[PDB]
Amino acid sequence: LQEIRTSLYHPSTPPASSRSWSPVVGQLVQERVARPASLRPRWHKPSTVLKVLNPRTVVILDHLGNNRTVSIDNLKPTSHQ
DNA sequence: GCGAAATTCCATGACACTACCTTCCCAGGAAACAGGTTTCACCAGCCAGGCCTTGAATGCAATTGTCTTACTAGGAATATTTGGACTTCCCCACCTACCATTCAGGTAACTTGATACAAACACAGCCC
Repeated sequence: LQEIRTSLYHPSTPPASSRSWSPVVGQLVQERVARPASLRPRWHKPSTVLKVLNPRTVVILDHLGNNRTVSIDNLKPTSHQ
């Protein structure tokens, strides 16, 4: 049974598309506003990546003084650095 | 030909009707409250003696309950006559919804002010 468990199907990683982007420690990033009210900013003010944990999970330093460990499906690259 | 600069490219994401709802956090303070201690004074519990009120027994008087009759008025049916509630249609003024502006009130604070309560000695009213 221990050799049954180690022969299981592993999923496939999709090919990385052309307009991907990678976080850089020091790059300016903007989180998404949590529950965006009507006629309000979708995004907060810029923030600087403290630490990168994997290429999908990044610790940013929010305007509140917050070490809010967000995903990279949250963030956007800060335009025109 | 390299580099700098001017330009075209293309992958992508967000717009689609939106707020509540739940549970935990935070928070400051405060709300008293629930908890508890402390002490003094008072109100409640105790018991009995005297008297007054209630209960009962009663006799009787008129009050009340029943019976009977002549009758008055109530009700119903009528025609009609009359008095109106609501449906109808339309327009205007009034209430509202809104923002900006400002004023007033509530909280809050520091002070002030004034009255009520607590105490003491005496007075008056009513009762035994």
